[PDB]
Amino acid sequence: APGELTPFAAPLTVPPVLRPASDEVTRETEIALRPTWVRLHPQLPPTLMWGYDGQVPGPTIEVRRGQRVRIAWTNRIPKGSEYPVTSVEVPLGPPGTPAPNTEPGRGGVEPNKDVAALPAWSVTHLHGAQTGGGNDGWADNAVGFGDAQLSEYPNDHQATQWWYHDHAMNITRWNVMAGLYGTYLVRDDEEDALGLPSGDREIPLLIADRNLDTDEDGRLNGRLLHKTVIVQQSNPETGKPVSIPFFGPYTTVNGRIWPYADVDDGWYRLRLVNASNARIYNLVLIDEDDRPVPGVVHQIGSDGGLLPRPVPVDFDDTLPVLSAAPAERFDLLVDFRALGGRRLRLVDKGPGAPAGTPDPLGGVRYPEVMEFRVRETCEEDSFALPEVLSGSFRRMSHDIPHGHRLIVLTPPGTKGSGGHPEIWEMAEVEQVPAEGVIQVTGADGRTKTYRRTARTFNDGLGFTIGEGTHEQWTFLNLSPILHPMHIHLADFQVLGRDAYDASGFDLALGGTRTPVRLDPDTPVPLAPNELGHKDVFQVPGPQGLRVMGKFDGAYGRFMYHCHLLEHEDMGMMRPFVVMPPEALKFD
Amino acid sequence: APGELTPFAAPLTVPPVLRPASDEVTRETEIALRPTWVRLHPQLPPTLMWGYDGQVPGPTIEVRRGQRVRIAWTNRIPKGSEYPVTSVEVPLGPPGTPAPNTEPGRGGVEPNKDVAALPAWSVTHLHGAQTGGGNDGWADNAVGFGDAQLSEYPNDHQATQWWYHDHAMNITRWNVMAGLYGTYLVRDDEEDALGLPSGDREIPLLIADRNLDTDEDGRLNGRLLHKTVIVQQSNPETGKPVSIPFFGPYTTVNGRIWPYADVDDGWYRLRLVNASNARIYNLVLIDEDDRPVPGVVHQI
Ligand SMILES: [Cu+2]
Ligand SMILES: [Cu+2]
Ligand SMILES: [Cu+2]
Ligand SMILES: [Cu+2]
Repeated sequence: APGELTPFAAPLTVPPVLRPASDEVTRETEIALRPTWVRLHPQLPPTLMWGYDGQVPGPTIEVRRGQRVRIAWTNRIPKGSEYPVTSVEVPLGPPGTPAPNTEPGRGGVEPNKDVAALPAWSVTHLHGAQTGGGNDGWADNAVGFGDAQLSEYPNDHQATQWWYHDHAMNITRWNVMAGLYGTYLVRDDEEDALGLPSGDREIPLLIADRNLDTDEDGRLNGRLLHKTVIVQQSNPETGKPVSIPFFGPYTTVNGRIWPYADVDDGWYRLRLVNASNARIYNLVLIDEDDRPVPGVVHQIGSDGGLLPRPVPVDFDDTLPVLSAAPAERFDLLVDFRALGGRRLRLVDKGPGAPAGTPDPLGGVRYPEVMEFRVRETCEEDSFALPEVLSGSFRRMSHDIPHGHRLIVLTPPGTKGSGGHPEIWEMAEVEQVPAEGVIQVTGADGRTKTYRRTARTFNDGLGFTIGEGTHEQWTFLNLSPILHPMHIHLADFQVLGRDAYDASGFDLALGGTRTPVRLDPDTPVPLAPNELGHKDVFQVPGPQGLRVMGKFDGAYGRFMYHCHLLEHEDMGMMRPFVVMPPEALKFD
Repeated sequence: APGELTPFAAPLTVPPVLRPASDEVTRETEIALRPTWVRLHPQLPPTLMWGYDGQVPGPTIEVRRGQRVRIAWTNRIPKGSEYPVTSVEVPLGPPGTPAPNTEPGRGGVEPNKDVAALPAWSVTHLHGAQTGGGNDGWADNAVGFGDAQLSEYPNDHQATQWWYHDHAMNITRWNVMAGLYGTYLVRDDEEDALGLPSGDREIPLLIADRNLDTDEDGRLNGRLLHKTVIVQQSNPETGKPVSIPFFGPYTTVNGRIWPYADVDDGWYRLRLVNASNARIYNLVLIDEDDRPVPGVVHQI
């Protein structure tokens, strides 16, 4: 239409590669945060962003397992710099019409001045890294211009895809959107012996949705626009309006809106991460006629490394979409051998229309993510994918002695919560229907009682954990909304999912009237791609999720939280501490 | 058949060549034992092994008769390392059917926990070598992580093929299987004067049979499996069961199951050693119709 960007007008780029490992461990690699001008699209003007080394995404850091590395994340954004991200909250639109976050522009609403007034204040978190809390990017310890955050990463972890981004307390949703994100690949001998496509044929893909502001006649102007929609104008408990997380109509891949990539008719490896604030990409690979393309994509790794077996992603009805929530990583082989001279598209699928078809109304006005243009060669790729991938993979057993956490996730309108969803840490009991008490009727048909002991980031510490121990964490989502939960430090495995009836939960009370009931005639199968190592799993509701993990290889104070950046900036986050068992004896 | 490897799917490799002779005899060549992942077959995942210089087979050492050589066989396998070889003993199975050592997997049986607890404890024996007992790899004198066994080999012996391998007291059967073997060639003027095929045309072949573990659905998982068969469950004299030696279904040549080798229509020299625990290979050269080929092989 008039005023729309043409998809696939510009080629894909990849961030420059950084290899920081050296003989001299005391010689840090400075990674300087600097303002930079970014061409999102040939049809836009340049866009002001903040980049690690002036690049968006940041450089792709590459290391080998065991190579000890030191990085100085160094704020070089001058005092007085314009804040790259304009922020607005806008009214709801007419019902049954596309929400305003399906559109650019502010619709008359004034940029929020308090965001405009943000100085550069940043802390970098290497998401997925096994490293002590002093290295982790703790949210309060963001630094201003001239100052550094120093991180050691021992990198004593199997080959995987990590990624790094701003984590500044309360403002992570803006800082990350400004451009502070990048990926970080660890290599090892096990991965090497797989003989995976590499060099030219290994492509990091950092995808993120954006919105843009518009000029006064409605022309897009390239300015980053964090636009949310108000679902409650005035919250009964507080003064304040209440808004949903960020979703935008434009999809960026490696810092470009809707790029194309020229590839050969061979095997390729994609290191995919969703770096979006909140959007879940339900990805489908489709051909010129919008037909999903089976038998071509294979998932081979996940957050924490190689899967035990490759998972076919055939966009059939065993896995119709590859669902990628914020912060999740997918190690994908795609096999273009039979596809020379073809053009294929990765698209976000809307719930209300086929893959490839706009569904503005399902939150996907523009399906396009990126295009592959496959050149016919006369070459023969004999790459072999084995049926078992990793010989190192050992399945997590519930038989290993472990401790237990229950984390309840609550509906937004819950009592005492100011209209926001929350993390509630729960402790079991051994004054029935009361505030902060939740009963649960388990599978075995019996009922336990739990009390709420923390509801927000700054409540007193709940989880203190001996280094080297295993713990099973249950996330019990009592709401209809999906929270991609993330735990710093550790690798976990998914043990089980169960559906619940949660209509026993009284929002106005903030407790159960009648118990939350496991619902055993709704099986929730595990996704076929979540049986490896994960550190950020999706938790729909009403449901419960069982993960297990070894808290291993480092110490300190760490975070777990929701990875919708808006919910994270609004209290949906908790600390935990990992100490030597021997220091645990002193409390 | 479903779940079977395709023979001849990957090319033969040869260990890298090592040439330790030097003008300063007091400068040892360090040969460090390390964990390594090796791809036995394209249809398998990578396999955990222990290798001399991270190589399985270890490097082909080459020396001339009279070149005095000192080697520090140096344990660099980190403490806490997973032991690479899984050990089980399984019951007989029905008479007139293939023995269980004919099949991959453990069947029901538990990995032996004592073998799984082994730390890396190795001593290296140069099999063939004429050198004093101090150098020969006495079996009790295995070394743990961070230490070395030092060996002088005067190499005063006519040209031949020797081979080297772990010789650790009581655990040799697992250590060698873990990957600790390689070959060692001595050259001299007499063999040189025969002008034998050399370079590209001399190929060491270290053959060894192996067994592998399976997952629950019975897929091969690349994990080294030392699986022996119980022939007497309770020996009258001792508490304990008695099992036969190791035999396994897969043949590796230079660390690859059933490789192929591209050669020219010319004379080749093969330096063949059987590094198996126990299997005696009864070797036949056959053609595409399975006919044995006469007039082609000569042992020298
Ligand atoms: Cu993290
Ligand atoms: Cu449990
Ligand atoms: Cu959330
Ligand atoms: Cu001997």
